[PDB]
Amino acid sequence: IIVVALYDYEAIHHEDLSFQKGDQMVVLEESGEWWKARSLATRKEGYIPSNYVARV
Amino acid sequence: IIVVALYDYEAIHHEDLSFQKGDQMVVLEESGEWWKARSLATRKEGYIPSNYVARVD
Amino acid sequence: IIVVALYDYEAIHHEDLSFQKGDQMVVLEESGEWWKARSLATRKEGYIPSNYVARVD
Amino acid sequence: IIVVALYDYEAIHHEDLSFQKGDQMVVLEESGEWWKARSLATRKEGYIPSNYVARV
Amino acid sequence: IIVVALYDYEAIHHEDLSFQKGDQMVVLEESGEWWKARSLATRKEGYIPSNYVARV
Amino acid sequence: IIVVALYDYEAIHHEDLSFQKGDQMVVLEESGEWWKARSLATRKEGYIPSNYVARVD
Repeated sequence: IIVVALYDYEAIHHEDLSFQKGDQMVVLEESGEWWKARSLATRKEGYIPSNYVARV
Repeated sequence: IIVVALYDYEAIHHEDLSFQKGDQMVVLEESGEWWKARSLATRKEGYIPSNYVARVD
Repeated sequence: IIVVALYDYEAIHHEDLSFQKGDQMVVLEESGEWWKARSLATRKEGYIPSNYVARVD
Repeated sequence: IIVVALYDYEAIHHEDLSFQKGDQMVVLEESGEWWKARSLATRKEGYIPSNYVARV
Repeated sequence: IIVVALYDYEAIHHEDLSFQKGDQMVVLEESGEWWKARSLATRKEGYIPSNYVARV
Repeated sequence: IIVVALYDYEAIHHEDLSFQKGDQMVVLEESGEWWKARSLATRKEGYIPSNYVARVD
């Protein structure tokens, strides 16, 4: 499942992923409130807050 | 009734309160995931993600 | 038993800890004006001035 | 996905979500007679009586 | 709860706190005519005459 | 309801009243962002920024 970022996000932790509004990412794991994902744009990966994204 | 910011937070919504790690604020309402607060650093008011702060003594 | 730093502190000795405002640490010993603690971020241990931190309550 | 409140509602339980007439809220879950919602006005969450709101 | 000083006060005992009109403090204990409090700016603790402050 | 000033304020317009932090004033109108108030100290009347004052409990 691919999701789109609704808002910009600054990585707080180290295992965190930095994305911007509009970015598309592939959800690798739906761990809980925090999901593992890979950016389709930058190619980098990490955890993202699930409340900042929407399922396409 | 005061909290200290554990991380930086830039307001996303319009009534959101921006704050920097270390900032002290007075909690106005403890309403779940979002709390209403008064900043002692900037003097502004707004909502804050409760998981970004720690209630202290 | 955890506290959060209210201000930045530069270690003046070898046995005490350096921390920045907003940092969280575990208090190992509450012995006087100086407390032994462990930074939750770096795991580092040392003494901290008790007046620079506030207990999470 | 969003509904507008037709009447004022006082929570009868601790999990309920109180609101006023006209308030807009996002419906999180449509579990029958009681729906889980997030208020756009107060940002709070809880269950609301589904016959008290209208879907837009 | 937090209070704000209505008037300037000069400490008389060794236990009471000195504060200025407008200062905000956190009430630690509401021990009658003399409440224990903590200045928010100086973090210093001590007793204050309750009739000199207004609870917000 | 009566309010207490959290910060100092200096009147820019001609209808709003200046007040020092600590000043008590009666809220005449809670007209949005700018409340109408009468100062219990200066006895004057005028508008005040609502975010500069706190409500008495």
